Amino acid sequence: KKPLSVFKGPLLHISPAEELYFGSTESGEKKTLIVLTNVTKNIVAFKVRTTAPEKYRVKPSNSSCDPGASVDIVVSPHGGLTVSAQDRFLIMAAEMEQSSGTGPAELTQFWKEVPRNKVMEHRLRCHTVES
Amino acid sequence: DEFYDALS
Ligand SMILES: [Cl-]
Repeated sequence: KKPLSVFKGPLLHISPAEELYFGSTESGEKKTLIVLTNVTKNIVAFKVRTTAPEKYRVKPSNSSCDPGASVDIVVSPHGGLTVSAQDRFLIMAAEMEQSSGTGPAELTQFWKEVPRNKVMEHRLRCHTVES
Repeated sequence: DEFYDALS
């Protein structure tokens, strides 16, 4: 078969690997997907960042992924706004402790404490909309 | 050019 477009790192496998392509939904909106897969034995906390925070809905954008599990990130531009080839997305990932919390205040404290050399990052680029 | 926190 065809190999899946997936970036592989030591914490997460990310699909697609580099280029984000947006499609049209039956509910009348543009939408792309970012699938994260935790390939470690511990919880991986992740955050999603973008160069155009005013343009895109990103859900989830500040959460965590259980070991062995996958998380789908739904990205959709707001109505009337167009996708730009300069729009980029940043995936920040860091491995959490064995008995670490995943609630809002625990995630805030984790990212305030984690040393920056243990934070893995991967960038994605948006492609212009085709229809 | 820099990155900003995404919004749900
Ligand atoms: Cl179409």
